Amino acid sequence: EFAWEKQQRKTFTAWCNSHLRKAGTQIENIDEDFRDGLKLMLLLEVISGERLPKPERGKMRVHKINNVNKALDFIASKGVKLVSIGAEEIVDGNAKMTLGMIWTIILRFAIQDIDVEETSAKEGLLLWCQRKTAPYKNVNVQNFHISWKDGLAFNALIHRHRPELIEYDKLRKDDPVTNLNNAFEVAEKYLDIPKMLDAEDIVNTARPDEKAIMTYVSSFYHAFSGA
Repeated sequence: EFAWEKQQRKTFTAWCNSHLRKAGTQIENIDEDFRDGLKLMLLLEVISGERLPKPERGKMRVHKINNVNKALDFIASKGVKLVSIGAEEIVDGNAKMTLGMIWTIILRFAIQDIDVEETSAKEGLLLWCQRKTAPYKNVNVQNFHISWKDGLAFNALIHRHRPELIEYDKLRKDDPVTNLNNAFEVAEKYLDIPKMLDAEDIVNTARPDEKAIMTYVSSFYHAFSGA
């Protein structure tokens, strides 16, 4: 397992759980817990607000294949042409394909419909970050990786919306673990955004995984898009 794979596994698991809690469940092991399709279908129902077809609960491989195909068909119905994702391989436990499928879902259901100043999707999310953090001279959001490493950008995004929650000028660029954990804990407690990044992974990786950071940042957007 490379650095990127570990980061995606942890962050995508946490994101899935932030939704599955609304249906009274959770996953633990992303490599195993979508193989029968049941929680994959439930995830899709939660994030879309829509009902999918009845699943098969019989536990034979055919049932699992049929469930995963219901999930994939639903994704396709939202205008996604799936590439390199197949039900048999999901059921049989292809770890990289499973991460790619969950990223496809995050991108479609959390990022694509973002619209900021006539700019859509990941580009619109980045523009929003840049606009909201513009006042903060010790922040420079240029990307969804290195720009987030020192923790100041996460704190600034919160402070811009909820300044009473962040003592921004007390934050030190040279204390990234403190900064990251501060933002993560404030978001968990006051914004009901579960923690999806580990501070240690962020400071230790030269270029943090941009899919993991986008996943987490997109939850801030949704917490704050009605401001």
